[PDB]
Amino acid sequence: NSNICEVCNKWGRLFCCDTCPRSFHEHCHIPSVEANKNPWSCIFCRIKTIQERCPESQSGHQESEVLMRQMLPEEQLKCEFLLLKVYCDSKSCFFASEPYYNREGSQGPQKPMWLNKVKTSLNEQMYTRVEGFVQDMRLIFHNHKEFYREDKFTRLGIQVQDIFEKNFRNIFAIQETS
Ligand SMILES: [Zn+2]
Ligand SMILES: [Zn+2]
Ligand SMILES: [Zn+2]
Repeated sequence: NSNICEVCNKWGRLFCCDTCPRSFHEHCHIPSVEANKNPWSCIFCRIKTIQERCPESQSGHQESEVLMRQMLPEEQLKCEFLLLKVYCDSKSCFFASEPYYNREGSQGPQKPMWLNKVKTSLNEQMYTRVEGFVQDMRLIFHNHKEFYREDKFTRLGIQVQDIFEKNFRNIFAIQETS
């Protein structure tokens, strides 16, 4: 197996996947690495299995249909993996913990949002449809863009949003378009 965490790229107390060579810190994996289970399969492996079981699940889909899906176990897992993919980028540090807003010429957002809050919300089964998860994720980046206005720091939101959106289109097999 790898000797660094797949998400944060640091060594430490790592748990190894039994079906691929990836490794994770306990709370870097989503969901948090399960207490027992031998063998253990990581979230990348569990997603691959879903695809292999139902090859047709990779045919193109309309976003509007994806968003209305209820959060049954497979959709819950897909949102966990998509959240994980965002944490995999080092620029996610900017969006992880609860923000605060005190900048001359800007007002803070009405509904602040951050990755660790989405993470908790997923863990607590608070989202009933895919749409709830995707709306909170997009709100993170939209709040950022709106607050930082013309500061070049706004680009960090564009950058991590692009990682989110590309992974959303891949995981949920959104029909390709120009
Ligand atoms: Zn880690
Ligand atoms: Zn694995
Ligand atoms: Zn099938």
